[PDB]
Amino acid sequence: SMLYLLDKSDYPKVKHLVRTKEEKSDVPLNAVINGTNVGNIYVDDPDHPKAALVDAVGTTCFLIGDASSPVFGEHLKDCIENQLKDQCLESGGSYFIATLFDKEWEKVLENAISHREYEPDYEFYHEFDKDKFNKVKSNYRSLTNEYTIKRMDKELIQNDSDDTLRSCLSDFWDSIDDFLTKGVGFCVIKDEQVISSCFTCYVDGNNHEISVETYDEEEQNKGLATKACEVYLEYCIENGITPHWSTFETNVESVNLASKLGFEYRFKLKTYEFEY
Ligand SMILES: CC(=O)SCCNC(=O)CCNC(=O)[C@H](O)C(C)(C)COP(=O)(O)OP(=O)(O)OC[C@H]1O[C@@H](n2cnc3c(N)ncnc32)[C@H](O)[C@@H]1OP(=O)(O)O
Ligand SMILES: [Cl-]
Repeated sequence: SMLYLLDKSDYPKVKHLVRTKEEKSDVPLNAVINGTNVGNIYVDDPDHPKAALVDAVGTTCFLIGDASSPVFGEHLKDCIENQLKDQCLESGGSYFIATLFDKEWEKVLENAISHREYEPDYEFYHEFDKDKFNKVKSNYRSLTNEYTIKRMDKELIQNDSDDTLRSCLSDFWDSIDDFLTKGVGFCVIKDEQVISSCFTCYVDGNNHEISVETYDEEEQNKGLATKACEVYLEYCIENGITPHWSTFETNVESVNLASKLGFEYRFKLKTYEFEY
């Protein structure tokens, strides 16, 4: 009769739905299932899930498991338009995003979101090539004197005159302490303000998903995100972390930056997005 919100203590019951290589390598999906990062899980049957909506609220939901699930066919719309919607909007969000592994889920999701003026896209997935990065980074533009690099610590996050960073981190991490213990991040600073950041938004074991941004529109295209990422990726290499970059096909600034940093294209997944 409805999709059921799953308690975190039962998340292990959906692990068996993570089966293909693309599913297994998807850091946000696994980070939410592991309980490590912020998200919600909805299932057909809380005792023995056969299909799940895994909402990595900072980035996308995923539909996994059996696309023929009758309850998903009749009540996926109800879950989107009330339970997902209300928690998104109350938390300052505006959008629904879904990412699919399996063509069979497309018609199921399309019937559920049909009246929405949704935008189809694809999410690009990569593999980081450390040797390429180490070769090509010598060509990156050096920072001029007004710009410096700082590792994200509690002082930086709590004293950003804009709560920009704190707000972004809250999409992914239940606390700043959890981010600082389990993740890492670096910023470009100018006039004592955070201009760019590169940080871990999800963790699955030694796999870290990247979030990058240059917040000051007028400072883009100067090499700032590149340098925040370069320091981040060096940290990852030094500490045995595999970084992951996934981005919408239409976000060509991000697609091109990923290629510049030594991320190599591997596969793409269909996405759907609308504004509530
Ligand atoms: C993995 C993820 O985080 S996915 C989400 C990515 N982040 C966002 O979408 C947030 C909004 N966008 C941004 O903040 C910025 O556009 C960013 C972070 C993608 C890039 O920040 P910038 O500070 O402008 O990047 P930076 O100047 O260091 O690098 C430019 C590189 O990025 C790509 N790029 C940047 N702008 C463009 C553009 N108009 N067109 C094409 N490629 C571009 C190019 O590879 C360019 O290479 P170059 O240095 O050889 O010219
Ligand atoms: Cl597979």
